[PDB]
Amino acid sequence: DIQMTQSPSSLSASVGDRVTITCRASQSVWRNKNVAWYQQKPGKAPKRLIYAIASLYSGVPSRFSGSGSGTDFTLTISSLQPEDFATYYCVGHYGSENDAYYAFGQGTKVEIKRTVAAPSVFIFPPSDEQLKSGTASVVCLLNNFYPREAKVSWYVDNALQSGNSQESVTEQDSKDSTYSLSSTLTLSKADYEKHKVYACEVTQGTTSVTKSFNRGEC
Amino acid sequence: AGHAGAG
Amino acid sequence: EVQLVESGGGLVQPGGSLRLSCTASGFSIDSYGFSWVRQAPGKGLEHIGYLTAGGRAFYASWAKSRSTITRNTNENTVTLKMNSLRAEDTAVYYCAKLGTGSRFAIWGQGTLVTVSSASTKGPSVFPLAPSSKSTSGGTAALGCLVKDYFPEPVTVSWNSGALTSGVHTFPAVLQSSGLYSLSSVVTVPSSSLGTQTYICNVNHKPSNTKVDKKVEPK
Repeated sequence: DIQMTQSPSSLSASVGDRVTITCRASQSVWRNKNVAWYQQKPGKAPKRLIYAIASLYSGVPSRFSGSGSGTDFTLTISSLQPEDFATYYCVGHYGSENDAYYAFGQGTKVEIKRTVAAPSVFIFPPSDEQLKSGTASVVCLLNNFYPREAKVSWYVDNALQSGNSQESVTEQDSKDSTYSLSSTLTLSKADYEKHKVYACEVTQGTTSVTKSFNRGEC
Repeated sequence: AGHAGAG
Repeated sequence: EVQLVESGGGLVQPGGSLRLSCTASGFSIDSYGFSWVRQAPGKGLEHIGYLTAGGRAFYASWAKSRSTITRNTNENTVTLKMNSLRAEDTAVYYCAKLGTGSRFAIWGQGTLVTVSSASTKGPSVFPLAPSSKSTSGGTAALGCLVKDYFPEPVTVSWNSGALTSGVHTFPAVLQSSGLYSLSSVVTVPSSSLGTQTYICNVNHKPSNTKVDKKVEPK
């Protein structure tokens, strides 16, 4: 059972940092040469950076280099760029004249560190269209902020809510390294119309910002 | 061979 | 110029089968060996099998009893069939020449196969309208809430692709109803709200449903 293990499994670094990822295989790859390094953005097909341990394909930025031998491989990024956030995979080819396998490392997630950036906060009442469905969704958007950790609290008629909201976060911007986040509070139409003031409070470090609206106003 | 399994 | 275009994907009932094909352009499918690979949600890459240029298919041990990888030289295609699918087989499937040791590497775009007993359900699309009493000076945020669909994925574009700057389409969240929901937002110049039309284009290919929603102020 061929195993490829990468070290570390995840890391954070700032633009300009030198970054190293190690991969070790439980047995030597085909011809002691067949290993590639791949870069995957979430959901998208992986893009190959390095092949045959150390060969850089045309068009791949020169800050990527590969090295190693037979069973131990290294990807080096000489100077990290914001677009380099991704999961990096080592891929090996194995076997004999009559048996063939490929194996993948478990992946190393690379996140970009940067200075703190306060979110731009927007709040969206439910649409009349949706209300005609019997359900109401109130949306709070936090735009272009850093770091990822941000407390988002919902208030209905000044009552702090719990259990009735869900969050979702984008991946880092490939130029800005910032995140965006949505928090969605779900109520029934009847519950929604039983209250007047809806607010979302966003807390980051020493700042709290609350955006509110009164139901029925515009 | 460039890959395994070529026989 | 060269491309590997993947076709198939969508919802399959447990115990059912999947058939995915990839069409080569710019090269001959029988000149090279091709792998099929998959990625379960939030997990790493997994090799399914490798069809050598010589026409021998080597399957991963876990996949051999249920899988076949074949090629059609006239149509210039490579195909994966898998039967007796289980929920655990839910994943994005890719065709790829991995290029661990050679210059040529190429991947299909990947397609999601969801294995579930549930029925497909097309999304409802609701506007996240920019505050006509706009509250962020020279910038306004607007969007679309895409709610209550199954299975993944939906794709969202704005103005048929003409609008990409400032767009954040959030990852889908699974709701307690077992249905998915997400939001797509964009920030625009507030001055443009009276000048420019904004339409979100939602595609839910698993249900063969398409929605175009004009997002108006107020």
